Amino acid sequence: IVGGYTCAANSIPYQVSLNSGSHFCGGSLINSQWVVSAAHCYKSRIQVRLGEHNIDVLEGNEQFINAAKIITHPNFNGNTLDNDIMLIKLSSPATLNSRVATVSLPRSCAAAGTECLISGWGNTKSSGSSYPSLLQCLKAPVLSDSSCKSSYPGQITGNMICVGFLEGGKDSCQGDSGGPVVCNGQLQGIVSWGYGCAQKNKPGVYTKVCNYVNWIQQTIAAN
Amino acid sequence: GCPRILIRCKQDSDCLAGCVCTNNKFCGSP
Ligand SMILES: [Ca+2]
Repeated sequence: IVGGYTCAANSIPYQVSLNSGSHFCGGSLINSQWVVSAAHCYKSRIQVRLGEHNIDVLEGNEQFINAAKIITHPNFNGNTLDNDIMLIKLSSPATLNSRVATVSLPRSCAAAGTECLISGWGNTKSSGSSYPSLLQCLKAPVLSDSSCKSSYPGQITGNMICVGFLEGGKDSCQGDSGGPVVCNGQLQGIVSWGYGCAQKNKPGVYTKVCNYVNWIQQTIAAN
Repeated sequence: GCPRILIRCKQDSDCLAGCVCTNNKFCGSP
Protein backbone atom coordinates (compact mmCIF):
# COMPACT_ATOMS: atom_id res chain seq x y z
CA ILE A 1 0.00 0.00 0.00
CA VAL A 2 1.46 3.27 -1.28
CA GLY A 3 0.20 6.45 0.39
CA GLY A 4 -1.77 4.86 3.17
CA TYR A 5 -1.35 4.75 6.94
CA THR A 6 -0.60 2.11 9.54
CA CYS A 7 -3.84 0.42 10.56
CA ALA A 8 -4.61 0.15 14.29
CA ALA A 9 -3.52 -3.32 15.48
CA ASN A 10 -6.07 -6.03 14.78
CA SER A 11 -8.53 -3.41 13.61
CA ILE A 12 -8.96 -5.23 10.22
CA PRO A 13 -9.89 -8.61 11.63
CA TYR A 14 -10.85 -10.20 8.30
CA GLN A 15 -7.36 -9.61 6.84
CA VAL A 16 -5.14 -12.64 6.38
CA SER A 17 -1.58 -13.18 5.23
CA LEU A 18 -0.84 -16.13 2.91
CA ASN A 19 2.52 -17.62 3.82
CA SER A 20 4.85 -20.06 2.10
CA GLY A 21 8.00 -19.47 4.20
CA SER A 22 7.23 -15.77 4.11
CA HIS A 23 4.32 -13.45 3.30
CA PHE A 24 3.50 -13.34 -0.40
CA CYS A 25 -0.25 -12.45 -0.79
CA GLY A 26 -3.17 -11.27 1.31
CA GLY A 27 -6.67 -12.72 1.63
CA SER A 28 -10.03 -12.18 3.33
CA LEU A 29 -11.77 -14.44 5.83
CA ILE A 30 -15.36 -14.93 4.61
CA ASN A 31 -16.27 -17.90 6.80
CA SER A 32 -14.64 -19.50 9.84
CA GLN A 33 -13.28 -22.14 7.44
CA TRP A 34 -12.93 -20.32 4.09
CA VAL A 35 -10.62 -17.60 2.79
CA VAL A 36 -10.86 -15.84 -0.55
CA SER A 37 -7.83 -14.48 -2.43
CA ALA A 38 -6.57 -14.05 -6.08
CA ALA A 39 -6.01 -17.04 -8.27
CA HIS A 40 -2.55 -15.79 -9.28
CA CYS A 41 -1.60 -16.26 -5.62
CA TYR A 42 -1.96 -20.03 -6.02
CA LYS A 43 0.59 -22.34 -4.52
CA SER A 44 0.10 -26.04 -3.73
CA ARG A 45 0.86 -25.52 -0.07
CA ILE A 46 -0.10 -22.43 1.94
CA GLN A 47 -0.09 -21.46 5.60
CA VAL A 48 -2.87 -19.01 6.37
CA ARG A 49 -2.03 -16.50 9.08
CA LEU A 50 -4.95 -14.84 10.84
CA GLY A 51 -4.99 -12.21 13.55
CA GLU A 52 -1.81 -10.71 12.21
CA HIS A 53 -0.56 -7.15 12.64
CA ASN A 54 3.22 -7.25 12.71
CA ILE A 55 4.13 -9.97 10.24
CA ASP A 56 7.65 -10.25 11.54
CA VAL A 57 6.90 -10.61 15.26
CA LEU A 58 4.55 -12.97 17.10
CA GLU A 59 2.39 -10.80 19.31
CA GLY A 60 -0.02 -13.35 20.72
CA ASN A 61 -3.28 -13.17 18.74
CA GLU A 62 -2.24 -15.00 15.58
CA GLN A 63 -3.69 -18.24 14.33
CA PHE A 64 -1.61 -20.31 11.92
CA ILE A 65 -3.76 -22.73 9.95
CA ASN A 66 -2.72 -24.75 6.93
CA ALA A 67 -4.79 -24.85 3.82
CA ALA A 68 -6.61 -28.14 3.23
CA LYS A 69 -8.02 -27.31 -0.21
CA ILE A 70 -7.04 -24.60 -2.65
CA ILE A 71 -9.42 -23.96 -5.52
CA THR A 72 -8.87 -21.47 -8.33
CA HIS A 73 -11.66 -20.27 -10.53
CA PRO A 74 -11.84 -22.79 -13.34
CA ASN A 75 -11.74 -20.11 -16.01
CA PHE A 76 -8.94 -18.11 -14.51
CA ASN A 77 -6.58 -16.93 -17.23
CA GLY A 78 -3.02 -16.13 -16.17
CA ASN A 79 -2.39 -13.91 -19.14
CA THR A 80 -5.45 -11.66 -18.99
CA LEU A 81 -6.01 -12.09 -15.21
CA ASP A 82 -9.72 -12.58 -15.88
CA ASN A 83 -11.54 -14.47 -13.12
CA ASP A 84 -8.68 -13.83 -10.66
CA ILE A 85 -10.30 -15.41 -7.65
CA MET A 86 -9.43 -18.40 -5.46
CA LEU A 87 -10.99 -20.13 -2.45
CA ILE A 88 -9.00 -21.74 0.37
CA LYS A 89 -10.56 -24.21 2.79
CA LEU A 90 -8.77 -24.16 6.10
CA SER A 91 -7.83 -27.50 7.67
CA SER A 92 -9.80 -26.50 10.79
CA PRO A 93 -12.09 -23.55 11.44
CA ALA A 94 -10.54 -20.41 12.82
CA THR A 95 -11.54 -19.35 16.31
CA LEU A 96 -13.50 -16.17 15.88
CA ASN A 97 -13.00 -13.32 18.30
CA SER A 98 -12.56 -9.53 18.27
CA ARG A 99 -9.26 -9.87 16.43
CA VAL A 100 -10.31 -12.59 13.94
CA ALA A 101 -13.61 -12.08 12.19
CA THR A 102 -15.34 -12.60 8.88
CA VAL A 103 -16.43 -10.10 6.26
CA SER A 104 -19.64 -10.30 4.27
CA LEU A 105 -19.87 -10.96 0.54
CA PRO A 106 -21.73 -8.23 -1.37
CA ARG A 107 -25.51 -8.21 -1.69
CA SER A 108 -25.07 -6.06 -4.82
CA CYS A 109 -22.22 -4.47 -6.81
CA ALA A 110 -20.73 -1.19 -5.63
CA ALA A 111 -21.46 1.99 -7.55
CA ALA A 112 -18.75 4.28 -8.82
CA GLY A 113 -17.80 6.77 -6.11
CA THR A 114 -18.33 4.35 -3.22
CA GLU A 115 -15.60 4.71 -0.63
CA CYS A 116 -13.66 1.58 0.29
CA LEU A 117 -10.94 0.38 2.69
CA ILE A 118 -7.95 -1.44 1.19
CA SER A 119 -5.31 -3.17 3.29
CA GLY A 120 -2.14 -5.21 3.15
CA TRP A 121 1.56 -5.65 3.75
CA GLY A 122 2.77 -4.79 0.24
CA ASN A 123 5.32 -2.29 -0.97
CA THR A 124 4.84 1.23 0.31
CA LYS A 125 6.92 3.00 -2.36
CA SER A 126 5.98 3.69 -6.00
CA SER A 127 9.58 3.69 -7.08
CA GLY A 128 11.85 1.37 -5.16
CA SER A 129 11.01 -1.01 -2.36
CA SER A 130 10.01 -0.71 1.26
CA TYR A 131 8.08 -3.65 2.71
CA PRO A 132 6.49 -2.83 6.04
CA SER A 133 6.10 -4.99 9.12
CA LEU A 134 2.81 -3.42 10.10
CA LEU A 135 -0.49 -3.70 8.26
CA GLN A 136 -1.21 -0.69 6.09
CA CYS A 137 -4.61 0.82 5.34
CA LEU A 138 -5.95 3.02 2.51
CA LYS A 139 -9.30 4.70 1.83
CA ALA A 140 -10.08 4.83 -1.89
CA PRO A 141 -13.14 4.97 -4.11
CA VAL A 142 -14.45 2.75 -6.83
CA LEU A 143 -13.88 4.38 -10.24
CA SER A 144 -16.30 4.23 -13.08
CA ASP A 145 -15.94 1.60 -15.73
CA SER A 146 -15.19 4.15 -18.42
CA SER A 147 -12.25 5.69 -16.55
CA CYS A 148 -11.08 2.16 -15.86
CA LYS A 149 -11.14 1.15 -19.47
CA SER A 150 -9.68 4.45 -20.51
CA SER A 151 -6.72 3.84 -18.21
CA TYR A 152 -6.17 0.29 -19.45
CA PRO A 153 -7.38 0.04 -23.04
CA GLY A 154 -8.35 -3.45 -24.16
CA GLN A 155 -7.32 -4.96 -20.82
CA ILE A 156 -10.43 -4.59 -18.64
CA THR A 157 -13.07 -7.32 -18.56
CA GLY A 158 -16.55 -7.32 -17.01
CA ASN A 159 -15.01 -9.02 -13.93
CA MET A 160 -12.66 -6.20 -13.06
CA ILE A 161 -13.03 -2.83 -11.31
CA CYS A 162 -10.62 0.05 -10.84
CA VAL A 163 -10.31 1.48 -7.32
CA GLY A 164 -8.01 4.36 -6.55
CA PHE A 165 -6.98 7.81 -7.66
CA LEU A 166 -6.42 8.88 -11.23
CA GLU A 167 -3.99 11.49 -10.04
CA GLY A 168 -1.72 8.78 -8.63
CA GLY A 169 0.16 8.71 -5.29
CA LYS A 170 -2.14 6.31 -3.44
CA ASP A 171 -2.61 2.66 -4.48
CA SER A 172 -2.02 -0.98 -3.62
CA CYS A 173 1.24 -2.61 -4.80
CA GLN A 174 3.29 -5.83 -4.92
CA GLY A 175 2.61 -7.93 -1.86
CA ASP A 176 -1.02 -6.67 -1.53
CA SER A 177 -2.45 -9.18 -4.06
CA GLY A 178 -5.41 -11.25 -2.87
CA GLY A 179 -6.21 -8.68 -0.20
CA PRO A 180 -9.52 -7.04 0.50
CA VAL A 181 -11.38 -4.06 -0.79
CA VAL A 182 -14.26 -3.55 1.67
CA CYS A 183 -17.02 -1.03 1.00
CA ASN A 184 -19.92 -0.43 3.38
CA GLY A 185 -18.96 -3.66 5.19
CA GLN A 186 -18.96 -5.83 2.06
CA LEU A 187 -16.08 -7.41 0.19
CA GLN A 188 -16.31 -5.81 -3.24
CA GLY A 189 -12.79 -6.29 -4.56
CA ILE A 190 -9.64 -8.43 -4.48
CA VAL A 191 -6.23 -6.81 -5.14
CA SER A 192 -5.15 -8.11 -8.54
CA TRP A 193 -2.95 -6.01 -10.81
CA GLY A 194 -1.84 -2.68 -12.22
CA TYR A 195 0.86 -0.88 -14.22
CA GLY A 196 3.45 -0.03 -11.56
CA CYS A 197 1.99 1.37 -8.34
CA ALA A 198 0.40 4.72 -7.58
CA GLN A 199 1.11 6.02 -11.06
CA LYS A 200 -0.89 8.79 -12.67
CA ASN A 201 -3.87 7.50 -14.69
CA LYS A 202 -3.04 3.92 -13.77
CA PRO A 203 -5.18 3.00 -10.82
CA GLY A 204 -5.25 -0.46 -9.33
CA VAL A 205 -7.38 -3.15 -10.91
CA TYR A 206 -9.41 -5.45 -8.70
CA THR A 207 -11.41 -8.63 -9.13
CA LYS A 208 -15.14 -7.76 -9.08
CA VAL A 209 -16.34 -9.96 -6.23
CA CYS A 210 -20.04 -9.34 -6.75
CA ASN A 211 -19.90 -11.44 -9.97
CA TYR A 212 -18.66 -14.51 -8.06
CA VAL A 213 -21.10 -14.87 -5.17
CA ASN A 214 -22.85 -17.85 -6.79
CA TRP A 215 -19.57 -19.53 -7.71
CA ILE A 216 -18.38 -19.27 -4.13
CA GLN A 217 -21.58 -20.71 -2.72
CA GLN A 218 -21.57 -23.65 -5.10
CA THR A 219 -17.90 -24.43 -4.51
CA ILE A 220 -18.41 -24.55 -0.76
CA ALA A 221 -21.46 -26.76 -1.19
CA ALA A 222 -19.29 -29.30 -3.00
CA ASN A 223 -16.59 -29.38 -0.36
CA GLY B 1 0.17 -5.15 -16.39
CA CYS B 2 1.94 -6.80 -13.46
CA PRO B 3 0.10 -8.77 -10.75
CA ARG B 4 0.71 -7.52 -7.20
CA ILE B 5 2.10 -10.73 -5.78
CA LEU B 6 5.38 -10.54 -3.88
CA ILE B 7 7.96 -12.72 -5.54
CA ARG B 8 11.72 -12.55 -4.80
CA CYS B 9 13.59 -12.98 -8.03
CA LYS B 10 16.93 -13.39 -9.86
CA GLN B 11 15.77 -13.40 -13.50
CA ASP B 12 12.69 -12.20 -15.37
CA SER B 13 11.59 -15.82 -15.79
CA ASP B 14 10.94 -16.10 -12.03
CA CYS B 15 8.19 -13.51 -12.45
CA LEU B 16 4.72 -13.70 -13.87
CA ALA B 17 3.76 -12.34 -17.26
CA GLY B 18 3.90 -8.53 -17.21
CA CYS B 19 6.55 -8.24 -14.56
CA VAL B 20 10.31 -8.05 -14.68
CA CYS B 21 12.86 -8.81 -12.00
CA THR B 22 13.86 -5.31 -10.86
CA ASN B 23 17.00 -3.84 -9.26
CA ASN B 24 15.93 -4.93 -5.76
CA LYS B 25 15.31 -8.56 -6.72
CA PHE B 26 11.57 -8.33 -6.47
CA CYS B 27 9.18 -8.83 -9.39
CA GLY B 28 7.48 -5.58 -10.46
CA SER B 29 6.37 -3.53 -13.43
CA PRO B 30 9.27 -2.36 -15.63
CA1 LIG C 1 2.59 -11.04 14.26
